[PDB]
Amino acid sequence: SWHRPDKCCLGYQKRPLPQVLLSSWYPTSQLCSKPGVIFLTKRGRQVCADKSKDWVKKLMQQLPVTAR
Amino acid sequence: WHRPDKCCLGYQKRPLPQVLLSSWYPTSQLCSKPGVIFLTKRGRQVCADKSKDWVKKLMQQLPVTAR
Repeated sequence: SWHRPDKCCLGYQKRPLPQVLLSSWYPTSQLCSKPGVIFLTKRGRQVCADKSKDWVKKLMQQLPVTAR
Repeated sequence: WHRPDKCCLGYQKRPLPQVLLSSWYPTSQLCSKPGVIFLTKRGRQVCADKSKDWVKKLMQQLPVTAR
């Protein structure tokens, strides 16, 4: 059927992620347990981040949002 | 690595036919809503409310997915 499961963020990257490691990002659904953005690292690695923090918002600016 | 988790953000309305299903898997316990996921013969993933009668019966019946 078509009622797919959705990637949510349950945890949050503690240590701020450096820009040079990241390739892009996409936000999570508004219905997720908590608000979350997902940063794409240049080896496909997806890391959850807490968007209510100064350093993550930085990356949300500087980084292009996931085409997928 | 704080990877995203597959959580069930909505529940399959009507019951699923068992012969269309190969196996089921529970979401992360830290997911907001406590739903299960089914594997079809096709390989599609379907969210289900484990608080229904037709979903638990399908859980007894079918094998638990291999994470």
